[PDB]
Amino acid sequence: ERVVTIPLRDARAEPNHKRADKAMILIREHLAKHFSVDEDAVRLDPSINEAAWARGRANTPSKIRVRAARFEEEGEAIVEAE
Amino acid sequence: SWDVIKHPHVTEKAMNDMDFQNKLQFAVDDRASKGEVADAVEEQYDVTVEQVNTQNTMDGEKKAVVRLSEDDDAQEVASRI
Amino acid sequence: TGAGTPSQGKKNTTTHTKCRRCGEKSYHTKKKVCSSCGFGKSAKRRDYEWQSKAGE
Amino acid sequence: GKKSKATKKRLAKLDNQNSRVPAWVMLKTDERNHKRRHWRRNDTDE
Amino acid sequence: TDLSAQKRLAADVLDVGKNRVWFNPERQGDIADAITREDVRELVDEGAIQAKDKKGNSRGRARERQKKRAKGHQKGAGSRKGKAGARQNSKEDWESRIRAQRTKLRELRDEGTLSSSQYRDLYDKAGGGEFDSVADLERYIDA
RNA sequence: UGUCCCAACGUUGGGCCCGGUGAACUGUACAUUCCAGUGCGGAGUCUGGAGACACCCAGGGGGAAGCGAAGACCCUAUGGA
RNA sequence: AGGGAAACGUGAUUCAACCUGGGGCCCAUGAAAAGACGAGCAUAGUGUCCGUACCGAGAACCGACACAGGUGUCCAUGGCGGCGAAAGCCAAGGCCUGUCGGGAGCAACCAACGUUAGGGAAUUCGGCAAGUUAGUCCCGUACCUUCGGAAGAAGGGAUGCC
RNA sequence: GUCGGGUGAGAACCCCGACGGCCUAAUGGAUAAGGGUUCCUCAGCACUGCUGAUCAGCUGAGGGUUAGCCGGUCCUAAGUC
RNA sequence: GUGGAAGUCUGUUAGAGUUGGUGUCCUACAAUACCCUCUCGUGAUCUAUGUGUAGGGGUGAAAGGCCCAUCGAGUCCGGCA
RNA sequence: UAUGCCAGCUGGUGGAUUGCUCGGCUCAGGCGCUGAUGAAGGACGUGCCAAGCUGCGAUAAGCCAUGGGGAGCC
Ligand SMILES: [Cl-]
Ligand SMILES: [Cl-]
Ligand SMILES: [Mg+2]
Ligand SMILES: [Mg+2]
Ligand SMILES: [Mg+2]
Ligand SMILES: [Mg+2]
Ligand SMILES: [Mg+2]
Ligand SMILES: [Mg+2]
Ligand SMILES: [Mg+2]
Ligand SMILES: [Mg+2]
Ligand SMILES: [Mg+2]
Ligand SMILES: [Mg+2]
Ligand SMILES: [Mg+2]
Ligand SMILES: [Mg+2]
Ligand SMILES: [Mg+2]
Ligand SMILES: [Mg+2]
Ligand SMILES: [Mg+2]
Ligand SMILES: [Mg+2]
Ligand SMILES: [Mg+2]
Ligand SMILES: [Mg+2]
Ligand SMILES: [Mg+2]
Ligand SMILES: [Mg+2]
Ligand code: NA
Ligand code: NA
Ligand code: NA
Ligand code: NA
Ligand code: NA
Ligand code: NA
Ligand code: NA
Ligand code: NA
Ligand code: NA
Ligand code: NA
Ligand code: NA
Ligand code: NA
Repeated sequence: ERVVTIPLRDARAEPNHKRADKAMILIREHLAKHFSVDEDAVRLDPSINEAAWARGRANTPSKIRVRAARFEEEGEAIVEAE
Repeated sequence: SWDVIKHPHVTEKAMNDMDFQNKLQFAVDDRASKGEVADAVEEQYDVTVEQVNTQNTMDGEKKAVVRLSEDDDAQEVASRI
Repeated sequence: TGAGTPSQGKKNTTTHTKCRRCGEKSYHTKKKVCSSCGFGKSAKRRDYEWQSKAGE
Repeated sequence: GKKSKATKKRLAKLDNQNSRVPAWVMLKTDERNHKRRHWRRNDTDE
Repeated sequence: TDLSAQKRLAADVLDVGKNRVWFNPERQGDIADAITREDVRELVDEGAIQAKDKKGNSRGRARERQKKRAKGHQKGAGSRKGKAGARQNSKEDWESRIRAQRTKLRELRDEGTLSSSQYRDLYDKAGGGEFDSVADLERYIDA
């Protein structure tokens, strides 16, 4: 477990009316890499989702502090807002 | 010559009408009037018909919802057949 | 307005219907005349020699 | 639309003709309903 | 599990739009088994099925504005959109004014202040549009 | 006032790569062509030269007198309306 | 009676429906018939036959299709807004089925489109396309005219909030 | 649309919740014509569905439309026989 | 001042129409479509349903327009090989 | 020696070919009217389960009589 700051600057590469979706993907890929786990194994608590969609699908925040934990028999990460 | 009553119409809905409203349901000849249905039914089961409602069905037959008097019991009249 | 597809939309009028006398969907309910058997127009049945080849 | 008693009878019949060849008939004949009619793809008479 | 049928029944039993019906996420299995309207009412009594609240637009900001304007503010040239006759119907205004003037004269006559001849004279002039308002009429009356 | 001088940057949907679905047009044959010539006088195929290792991706359409339509123009028919 | 978990209100304004009047117009004169009323009351009996599901449309209709086309009526009184049945935003109600997705800062090229210094129609058959102007109030308004008009001519000023 | 979750052999699109949106004379409510069982339930996925599907207007089987006082029915219109 | 006339004005009210873009499309969403622009919108107005006129005949504020994707003479079958 | 050319082999696709004929085509002999005593035609029904065809008609793949036929049939 640990607290990490995820940069969402790369969501700007995606069309603006769809940032939220892309942001949510970036968050999954980030945790997957930094916690050495498969993207399939990263579970995002709705809190994170609501944070990214707070201002609608087009106005995603540039960053997001996320608390994630790693464990189990297949390897995984459970993450939430902070 | 055609007969008025064809056979009892027995389905889940017909049961509820029988158990909860003292009504009997029949498939009758589509040329039959409510009055003819009321009479035919009384003479065949020895009961008192209080009301008859009809419907020309999408099966090509006529359906009659016959309510019996509180003196008669649909559940019993139907159990003997 | 296009005489094709766009003009096909107002066609919800019933004219030709199942005929009482011959069974064909040709009884014009507006004219009360069957275009197939002649019911409503003729006691005799509608029929013409041109409905088949001349020598047959 | 407003259907009459006779029209209702005819449509009832068309619905009935729209059933499948019973399974038992396949066994009895050692082996299709060519009169299958969909309400959308087909058109009835009248 | 598929609870769409139950959604339709619940909406009708609760007498609410289907979109406002809420099904407890932890009881999908139980609601799934709900087959009858009675089964639904039962789950309703268990709070497993509820109806969300319908919102109503707040009229708070509306009321503040309504007050300013009733006090005579927020109606300058820059706030008007319709033509003058659109903001106040001139015929309707004349009916208001002429009726007020006729009622006035009517009271002064019964009251005794005016003889049926002075009244007549003033009434005719009012209908001829000689007075801008009751006050204006009263003023003219005092010579 | 980007119509123009004279074009630039950006936005959204495509385009490009991947999973799934999945047609049509068109096809005498052969066919890597280019420059000239010749020929029914407007040739990828004949003749002489030149060039040319094969396959594949994207592109804008120069050529196949490209595809599409038994020329509406014109004349002819002891044709039609 | 019923309905509501509960309270189970009182007044007001503007008032669709509905009711009832007055005026004006016609080289235009705005159905008919069945029926009802006229013509009381009690009690009782009778009231048969046909229709009734569902869709009613960017998937239930017509258009060969689950077709961006076509297709009548009523709800025209939901809130803010404002002249408004207008825009924009939002309820109730409906929907995420105008039904293929995943990836690349996502190049060229194309469709819609924003902004472009200085110049300002030089472009072009032609200002095509785009742009400018704009609501409301006050002032003011030419030629011409069939005296109605031209006219919102033109032009000038104002506009928020507290 | 997204994140969780439900069911299932199988889930981007079947269902639940949350978050985020779309429609305001309509993408809402009631209906005429026209359609004709497309309605509801259960069981299914060879067919249909612009991908997939456990879903369905699809496939199979059952079920469903109740009237003295809503329409028809009766009257007469242009006009028809 | 009152009054409120008009084949009157403005108006994407509803509704009707269809000028430019010679845009998008042009094996289309569509055998006449989409978008923006634009005209009419109390009247010689628009519209549903019913109803009449039939092929050398209708109908036509006249374009040889229209009479079911068919018109300088509809469509079907026959004359007909 | 990839992409690939020509011919063949094994398997497929396709349904030609050959063989077969419950159907046609034509000729010939015989025969020949039905209907208000409601025909012909059509509709809708009718089966234990029955969608199509055939049959039949609320007595509904049938009822009765006589003759034939025969140990099977529905
Ligand atoms: Cl009055
Ligand atoms: Cl009705
Ligand atoms: Mg009834
Ligand atoms: Mg035509
Ligand atoms: Mg069925
Ligand atoms: Mg006035
Ligand atoms: Mg050479
Ligand atoms: Mg030629
Ligand atoms: Mg010529
Ligand atoms: Mg000639
Ligand atoms: Mg209903
Ligand atoms: Mg669709
Ligand atoms: Mg500039
Ligand atoms: Mg110039
Ligand atoms: Mg020039
Ligand atoms: Mg222009
Ligand atoms: Mg359904
Ligand atoms: Mg199911
Ligand atoms: Mg006008
Ligand atoms: Mg206008
Ligand atoms: Mg008409
Ligand atoms: Mg001409
Ligand atoms: Na039956
Ligand atoms: Na149909
Ligand atoms: Na530009
Ligand atoms: Na080329
Ligand atoms: Na309002
Ligand atoms: Na889908
Ligand atoms: Na005057
Ligand atoms: Na246009
Ligand atoms: Na002709
Ligand atoms: Na011929
Ligand atoms: Na004979
Ligand atoms: Na059968």
